[PDB]
Amino acid sequence: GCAYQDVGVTCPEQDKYRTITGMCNNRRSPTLGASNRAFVRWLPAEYEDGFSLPYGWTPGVKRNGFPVALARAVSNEIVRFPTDQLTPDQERSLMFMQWGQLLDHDLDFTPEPAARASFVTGVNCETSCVQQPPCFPLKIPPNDPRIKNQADCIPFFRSCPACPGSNITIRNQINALTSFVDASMVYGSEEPLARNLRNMSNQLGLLAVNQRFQDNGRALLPFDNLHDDPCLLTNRSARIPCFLAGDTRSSEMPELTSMHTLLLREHNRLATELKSLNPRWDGERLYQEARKIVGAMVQIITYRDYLPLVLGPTAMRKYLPTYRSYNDSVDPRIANVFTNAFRYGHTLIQPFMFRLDNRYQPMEPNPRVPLSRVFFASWRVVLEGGIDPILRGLMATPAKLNRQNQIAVDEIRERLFEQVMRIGLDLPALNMQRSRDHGLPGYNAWRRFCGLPQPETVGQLGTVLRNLKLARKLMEQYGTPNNIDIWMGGVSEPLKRKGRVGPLLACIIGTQFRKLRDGDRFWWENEGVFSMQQRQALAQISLPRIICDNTGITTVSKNNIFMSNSYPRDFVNCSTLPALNLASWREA
Ligand SMILES: *[C@@H]1O[C@H](CO)[C@@H](O[C@@H]2O[C@H](CO)[C@@H](O[C@@H]3O[C@H](CO[C@H]4O[C@H](CO)[C@@H](O)[C@H](O)[C@@H]4O)[C@@H](O)[C@H](O[C@H]4O[C@H](CO)[C@@H](O)[C@H](O)[C@@H]4O)[C@@H]3O)[C@H](O)[C@H]2NC(C)=O)[C@H](O)[C@H]1NC(C)=O
Ligand code: HEM
Ligand SMILES: *[C@@H]1O[C@H](CO)[C@@H](O[C@@H]2O[C@H](CO)[C@@H](O)[C@H](O)[C@H]2NC(C)=O)[C@H](O)[C@H]1NC(C)=O
Ligand SMILES: *[C@@H]1O[C@H](CO)[C@@H](O[C@@H]2O[C@H](CO)[C@@H](O)[C@H](O)[C@H]2NC(C)=O)[C@H](O)[C@H]1NC(C)=O
Ligand SMILES: *[C@@H]1O[C@H](CO)[C@@H](O)[C@H](O)[C@H]1NC(C)=O
Ligand SMILES: *[C@@H]1O[C@H](CO)[C@@H](O)[C@H](O)[C@H]1NC(C)=O
Ligand SMILES: [Ca+2]
Ligand SMILES: [Cl-]
Ligand SMILES: [Cl-]
Ligand SMILES: [Cl-]
Ligand SMILES: [Cl-]
Ligand SMILES: [Cl-]
Repeated sequence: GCAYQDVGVTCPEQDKYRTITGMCNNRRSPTLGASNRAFVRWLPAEYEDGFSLPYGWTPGVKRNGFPVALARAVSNEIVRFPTDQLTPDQERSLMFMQWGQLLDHDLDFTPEPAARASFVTGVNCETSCVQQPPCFPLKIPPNDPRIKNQADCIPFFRSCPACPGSNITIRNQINALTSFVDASMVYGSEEPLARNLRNMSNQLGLLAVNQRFQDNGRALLPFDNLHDDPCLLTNRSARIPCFLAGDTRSSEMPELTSMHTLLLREHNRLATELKSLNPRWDGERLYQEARKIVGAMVQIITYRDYLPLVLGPTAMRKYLPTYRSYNDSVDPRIANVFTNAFRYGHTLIQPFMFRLDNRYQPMEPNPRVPLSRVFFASWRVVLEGGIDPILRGLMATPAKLNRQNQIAVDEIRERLFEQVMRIGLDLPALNMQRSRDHGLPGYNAWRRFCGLPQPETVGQLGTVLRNLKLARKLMEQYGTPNNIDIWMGGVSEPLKRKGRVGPLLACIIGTQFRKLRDGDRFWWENEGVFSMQQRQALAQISLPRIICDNTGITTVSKNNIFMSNSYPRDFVNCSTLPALNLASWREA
C-alpha cells in the first residue's frame, strides 16, 4: 500500500474490458481505483500522537480538550434500545438493507491481521485483552448490561497499515477491492482469485459452481478453503465451509450469500445466451461480455433504484446530478471516511432472517431465525431450502427504520458473531473504535467539510438533531460535538425527506458515488462502452427480473424493489416482466 508502487505502469493503447484489479481505468494515473492500495483521505488523519496511535489508546490523553468516550459506553447509552419496540419501515423492504451490504462489498474491504498471524506479533487479539499492537481491544464500562467483568473486553484488531515501516508518513489503511462499481464482489479484485472463480474446464465462459450441492437443480457458490473457517463453527455436525466468491464476506449472512448466488447464476445465464447468439465467441469473450453486463446491472440498480432511496430527492440533485461525461481528473478512490459512513446500513438490520415459501407464507418449521444464529451459517443455504425462501423474505418484509431512540438492534449490538467468537461483539461499538483506528476526524470536522453548521453547545446540537434529548445524551458521553465519532453522529441526524440518512451522511455518500461514476472510464453510459442499442436494452433490467430469471420464484416485487415490501399488494407474476433482450450483442 505504498503510493510509489506501480507508478510506472503503462496502459494498453486500446482495451475492451475492465481489468480485474482496476488498474488502467484511468490511463493517465493507472493506479487510481486499483485494488490493494491506500484509501484516499478527504481530511487529514487525526491520531493521538499525530502519526498512528488512535484516540483512546493512552490513558488520560484527551481529544479536542475532552476525555475519549469508551465506544462500548456510547453504544450502551445511545444505541441500545428494547427490541420489542422496533419500528418497521413502511416504505423500504429488507432488500434495501441487503443491497447496501452487497454494494459495500463491491467498494471496500479493509484488511486486518489474522489471528493465525499472531505468532508473528505476540498477542492474539481474539483471546487476550492486552492492548499491544495490532490489538486495540474495546474496554468494558461499569454497569454494562451484558459484560459484568470489567477485565474482559471486546476483541479488536487494528486495520493493516498502508506501507508499514515508513517512519515519515501518517498511518493510512488499505482497500483490498476495486473502488469502481464493477461487480468485483462477483469476479474478484485480484487476478489469481478471479481465475479460481472461473470454470476453466470448457470454453463456455462460466463462473465455477458448487460441486457437492445444488439448490433445487440450480447452482450454488463453490466452497472456499480457509484456515480457521468460521462457517464450520456454526453447525458443527454439518461442517459446511464458507463459500468462495469475489469478496471474502459472502457467507457472513445467508441473505448476502443469496445475493451473491443470484449474480453467479445471472453471469452463467448471460454467458449461455451469448454463446447461442455468437457461437464463435471463445470462453474468454463470453466471460468478459457477461461480466460487463453484470457490472452494468449493478450500476443501474445502484444509481437508478437504490441511491435515490438512500439520499432522498434534494440530496440526489445536489450530490448526484445527471451524468454528463467521464472525466479523468476525478479521483475514483474510496475515501477512508466512506468505509465508516456507509455503515449507516447497520441501522436497517432486523433481528431475524425470514424465510417465506412459494405462497409467500412463513416457511415451516422455522420461518424466522435470530440473526445471531445465521452469521457464517452457510449450512442454512445448503441444508434449509436454498436461496428462494430467503429472497422472498427480503422482498416481502420491511427494513428496520432508523429512529433516534432506536438506532441498532441487540442482535448486532450484543450478539454479533456469537457462535464463532469467544464473546458476542457489538457492531456499533466496533464502528466507533474503527473510526478511531483509522484516524477519522470527528463529527464537526465532517460537518465543516460538507458545508454544514458545526454545533458547539448542547442547545446547538439539539437544534441540528431536532432532538434535545439525544443531544444531551451525546454531550454527556462525548463532552463536545467535535468528538462525536462519525458513524454515531451521522446516524443520529434526522432523516432527509424520502431518504434514510441525514444531511451529513447524504453529503459523504453522495459525494463518494458521484466520484465513482464520473471517474469511471467504464461507466455503462460513457460513450463507446455500450452501443446505443445495448444501452436501451440495459435500461430494461431490474432486480425483480434477475430474480425471475435465476430462481424458482415466479411472483416478485413491483418496481422499486427497495420500496415495495408488502405482499400481495406490491407483487406481480414474473411473466409480466420482459427479460433483457441481448439481440444487439449479436456479431455477424
Ligand atoms: C463447468 O461447467 C460444466 C458445464 O456447465 C459443469 O458441468 C455440470 O456440472 C453440474 C453440477 O455438478 C452437473 O450436475 C449433476 O449431474 C449429475 C449427473 O450427471 C450426469 O448427467 C448430466 C446430464 O443431465 C451430464 O451432463 C453429466 O456429465 C452426468 O453424466 C446429477 O447426478 C447431479 O444431481 C445430483 O447432485 C446434486 C448436487 O450436485 C443434487 O442436488 C441432486 O439432488 C442429485 O443428487 C447434478 O445434477 C452437470 O451434469 C454438469 N454438466 C455437464 C454438461 O458437464 C461443471 O460442473 C462446471 N465446473 C465447475 C467447477 O463449475
Ligand atoms: C448481515 C448484515 C451485516 C453484518 C453481519 C455486518 C457486519 C460488519 C462487520 C463485522 C464489519 C466490520 C466491523 C469492524 O470494524 O471491526 C462491517 C463493516 C462494514 N459494513 Fe456492515 N454488516 C452488515 C450489513 C451492512 C450493511 C446493510 C451495510 C451498508 C448499507 C454495511 C456496510 C459496511 C461497510 C462499508 C463496512 C466497512 C467495510 C470495509 O472493510 O471497508 N454493512 N460490517
Ligand atoms: C445442523 O445441521 C443438521 C443437518 O441438517 C441438522 O439436522 C437435521 O435436523 C432436522 C430437524 O431436526 C432433521 O429433520 C434432520 O433429519 C437432521 N439431519 C441430520 C443429518 O441430523 C441440525 O439440526 C443442525 N444443528 C444445529 C445446531 O443447527
Ligand atoms: C474535467 O474536469 C476538470 C475539473 O473541473 C475540468 O477543468 C476545469 O474546467 C473549468 C472550465 O473550463 C475551469 O474553470 C477550471 O479551472 C478547470 N479546473 C481544473 C482543475 O483544471 C476539465 O475541463 C474537465 N474536462 C472536460 C473535458 O470537461
Ligand atoms: C524506521 O525506524 C526504525 C526504528 O528507528 C529503523 O530501524 C528503520 O530503519 C527506519 N526506516 C527507515 C526507512 O528509515
Ligand atoms: C404466471 O403467468 C403464466 C403465464 O400466463 C401462467 O401460466 C402462470 O400460471 C402464472 N403464475 C401465477 C403464480 O400467477
Ligand atoms: Ca469494485
Ligand atoms: Cl477520509
Ligand atoms: Cl497495528
Ligand atoms: Cl465446491
Ligand atoms: Cl429520543
Ligand atoms: Cl414464488
